[PDB]
Amino acid sequence: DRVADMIESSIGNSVSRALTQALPAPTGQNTQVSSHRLDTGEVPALQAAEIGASSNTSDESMIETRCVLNSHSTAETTLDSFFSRAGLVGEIDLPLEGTTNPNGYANWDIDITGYAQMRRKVELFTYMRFDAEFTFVACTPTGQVVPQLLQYMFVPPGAPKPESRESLAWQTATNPSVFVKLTDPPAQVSVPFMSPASAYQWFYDGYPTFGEHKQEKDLEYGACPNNMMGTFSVRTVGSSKSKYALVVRIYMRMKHVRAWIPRPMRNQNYLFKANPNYAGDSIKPTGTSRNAITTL
Amino acid sequence: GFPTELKPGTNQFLTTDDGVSAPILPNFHPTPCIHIPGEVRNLLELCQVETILEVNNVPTNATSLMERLRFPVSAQAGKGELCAVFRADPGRDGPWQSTMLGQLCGYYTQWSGSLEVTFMFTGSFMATGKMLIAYTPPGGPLPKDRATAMLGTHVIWDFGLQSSVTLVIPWISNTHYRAHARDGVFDYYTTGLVSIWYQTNYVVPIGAPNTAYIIALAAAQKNFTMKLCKDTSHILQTASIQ
Amino acid sequence: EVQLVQSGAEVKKPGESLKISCKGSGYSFTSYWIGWVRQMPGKGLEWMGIIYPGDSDTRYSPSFQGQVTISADKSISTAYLQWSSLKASDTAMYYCARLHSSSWFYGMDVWGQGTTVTVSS
Amino acid sequence: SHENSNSATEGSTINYTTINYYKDSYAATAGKQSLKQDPDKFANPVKDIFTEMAAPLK
Amino acid sequence: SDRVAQLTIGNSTITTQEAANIIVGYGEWPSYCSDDDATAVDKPTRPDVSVNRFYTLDTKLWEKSSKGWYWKFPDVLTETGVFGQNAQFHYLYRSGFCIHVQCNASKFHQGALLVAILPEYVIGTVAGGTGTEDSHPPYIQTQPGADGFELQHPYVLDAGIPISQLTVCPHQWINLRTNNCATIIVPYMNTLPFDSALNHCNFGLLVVPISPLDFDQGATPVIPITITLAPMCSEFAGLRQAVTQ
Amino acid sequence: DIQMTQSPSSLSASVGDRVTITCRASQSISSYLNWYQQKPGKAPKLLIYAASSLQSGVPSRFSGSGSGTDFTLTISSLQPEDFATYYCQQSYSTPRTFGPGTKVDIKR
Ligand SMILES: CCCCCCCCCCCCC/C=C/[C@H](O)[C@H](N)CO
Repeated sequence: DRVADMIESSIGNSVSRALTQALPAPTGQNTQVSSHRLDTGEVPALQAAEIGASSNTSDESMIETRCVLNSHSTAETTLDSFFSRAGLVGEIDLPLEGTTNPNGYANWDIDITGYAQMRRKVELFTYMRFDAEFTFVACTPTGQVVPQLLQYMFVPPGAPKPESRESLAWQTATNPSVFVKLTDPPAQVSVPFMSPASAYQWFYDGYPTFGEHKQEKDLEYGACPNNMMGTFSVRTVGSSKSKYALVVRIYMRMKHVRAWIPRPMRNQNYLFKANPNYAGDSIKPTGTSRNAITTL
Repeated sequence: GFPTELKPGTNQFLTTDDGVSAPILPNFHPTPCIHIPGEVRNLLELCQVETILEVNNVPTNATSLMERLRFPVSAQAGKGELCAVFRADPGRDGPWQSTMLGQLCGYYTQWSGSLEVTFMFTGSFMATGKMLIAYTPPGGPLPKDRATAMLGTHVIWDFGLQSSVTLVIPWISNTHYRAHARDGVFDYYTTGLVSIWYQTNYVVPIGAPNTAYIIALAAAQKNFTMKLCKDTSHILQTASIQ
Repeated sequence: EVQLVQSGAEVKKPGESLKISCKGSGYSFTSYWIGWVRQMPGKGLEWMGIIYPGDSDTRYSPSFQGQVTISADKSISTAYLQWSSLKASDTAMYYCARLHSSSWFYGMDVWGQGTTVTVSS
Repeated sequence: SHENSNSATEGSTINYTTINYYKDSYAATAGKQSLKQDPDKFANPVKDIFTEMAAPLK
Repeated sequence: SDRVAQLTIGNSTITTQEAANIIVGYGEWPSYCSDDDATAVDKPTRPDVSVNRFYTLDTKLWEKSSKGWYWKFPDVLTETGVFGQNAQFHYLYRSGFCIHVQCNASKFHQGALLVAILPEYVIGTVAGGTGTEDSHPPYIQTQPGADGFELQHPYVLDAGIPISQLTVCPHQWINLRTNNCATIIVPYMNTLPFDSALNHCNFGLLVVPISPLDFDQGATPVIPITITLAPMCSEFAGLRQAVTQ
Repeated sequence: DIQMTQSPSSLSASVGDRVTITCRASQSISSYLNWYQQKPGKAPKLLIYAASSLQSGVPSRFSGSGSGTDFTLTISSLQPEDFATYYCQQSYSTPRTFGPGTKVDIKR
């Protein structure tokens, strides 16, 4: 490193040069006494939205305000105050005589985008890193509590998924498993952040693999293997068919949450799991409408 | 054999319960977190960002949903005409549903603090005009003329090198918090009205369009807070996700 | 619905005084100009004047100023086309209109039924 | 105390006061998050900052 | 002191006299990957001068009925210059961008363009119109390259999300009466320290006319919109044969 | 006073035809020409305002153009209900003169 351009080079400057700093805001900002302004040159009211920034105008500069000591707390708008609430993420049906899961076992690909509420909440951000608390509530379709023994198994990507109610995978030598009774309280476990990346991304603008992207393999667009945490397998523990039809509801409660890249919230009805598709002939305005702009 | 006595609330599953659950992966360590731009610590950070306020929510057909994002301003007779009107309730169905603040308020029951609406004039450089943007506190009906609207809070906006103005809707409320207003008993929580009138006129020389558009952008001030999180009702799902 | 209803068919004599009324319903009244249009039998439309009821402000056509008086009672929301001395050349259809809500430069956007005035001896 | 530090919030500028009964740190309670806000990251991300009284485009 | 600006990088300069400001996305300047955040052990190549420069993309024509367009990054530059060659020859890429959208008109034209950067801009299909077929967008629609793609439903951004909230992301407005250019400096956004420039698009640049273009007969009817962009703090790793996709 | 004129004084066409009438103003009203349609024994009906803006509730086949002193109304496909008298007025000045009128009749 002898030439002057290398000595005064900024190449390799790995430090993050951030123009902002997070400050403690435990409560709403207080208000200051302000009187009339009769002057020239300075116009707090006038802005320039072309710059792409929000208005820095305040009450004090627009009206005559009074000293208000605002002790309102900001603690309920944190990410954990907003995501540490269990919500229905999955439902699995083990009917006695049907077509969905008639053999007393079911495999559910772990995906929290099957239900509108939790999906719309999580998709407010592009990237999320969090631990989870999964609660399993099992009961008959009518809601009765019956004396049945169920096995829940987590099958990470690459482990042998059970093909039947008596497959070898149920030996769960290394796959974490929970044996529960329907008469017991709902099962509850905590899962760590298990992505190969630094965060779960609900949106992946790309293709998982290389090669030609023809019309056939278009369903792989948006598929992120970093979010494919594996499978959840539920079976009735027994060699014989169970006596009762069953339904297992999976509720997820995020905790230790971190989020990046807030994005516009969905205003169209979801159509398919893990897919931003929308009905093109049913596009609706975000809110309600009115006959005229001068009548309310 | 330590004596205990389990109390009511045993075995109940409360969805908003902060407790300790059994880990499934012992000795597991997550992938280390790299620095990612745009981390969010509080939702209020997103409430202070201005998002388009759809005052012109007349159109409904999908072919002209973009006309909903701005409202017209033209040359008038110089009679203090009314340009536009809307409600200042951020968590209420109307123009505010299109804003980020409006959608985040759907997830909370009560809100407090001052709002801000920035109006940007997107006409030609050679066009001039003065507007009167008036906030009418609760109780006062829709002003019938500019003289009545002038009695409430207001700002006179002059088009110029600064294309935008900010009407700050101050927190004028009897309660420390306001629930989301709606028709009926909860109209008690109404925030007021916002009316845009012509102050002098929309003037323009020969060779420039006779009409321009104003774009509204709503946000919350730094004294704004939300409370009592809940499930939103702005959008409801049908034809369950497949 | 926004609408304008006029007095009705009127028959008079050449030299009396007439006052054709027109009431607007479905909208405000002290916010929009109204104005009147004359159509002689077999002829086209002829602009007479415009009245802004709130703070009554009347603009007249030069060919009609001094022959008719346009007024407006905002209390009842009714415009008037008072005549002082009818002439034989006043036989025509008179329409009360309402200028465009978006701007008074955008023409007469609402129209009444029309009143047929016939003055003859 | 003496347990695995394998939570999702480890290695961050946030404060947590949680409760745990296992050796895994991600099994702990959510606890409290420090109330630090950075509105200007999204609201005023301009390279040249301007003041309220100052007209933004001069 | 704020409307005139000169963006100089590499062997390229952009002077603008009707500018507004520089928006630094999320208040973070582009930087190189740190040793702690680094995953790959091979030494990355930093060709900065030959790749960190302003490339001018295609030119769109703003009309009175234009719906808007979107480009995908770094998909636009995958075939342009030394940056494109490095992207094709290397498996892992990392960089921020300085995007400059240019649209000059007279002082009698009026209109407003919203220029925004949406990270992870996944394109949604109309699902057969009625919302029954799980259709997916084609490769040209998801990676339109330097030419870009025109929005079919700008209100929902072809993804089911409102345009009204698109200001939540780093953005600017080209208001013809105020400014004729918009400059956004966006850092490298991704869950990974490095990624492929041929499979994943870090973000999408959306240019949408919110206030329609308008002028009078006799004025120039051609209003071009030009997209220039400069990679910044570019790093490449995983050198092998050149691959286009 | 601004004098308005219309041309042709009266034209004829059949269904599906492309009708076009011109309105000329003495002065230079910028774009404040209004086109009204009136049928026999009926009140005038505003078709076009601002010389180009289509009034709500009007079929798309009507198109207005022009500015200054020359304006044009065009019917892309003439329909049976489009056989009426079309007037152009200027709203720029006072008095707001109406055009002499152009009558469209079925041709044979
Ligand atoms: C004993 C049974 C334990 C069950 C273990 C479940 C593992 C939970 C892993 C975290 C789940 C992450 C949420 C999924 C992400 C998204 O839905 C998609 N994969 C990406 O769009």
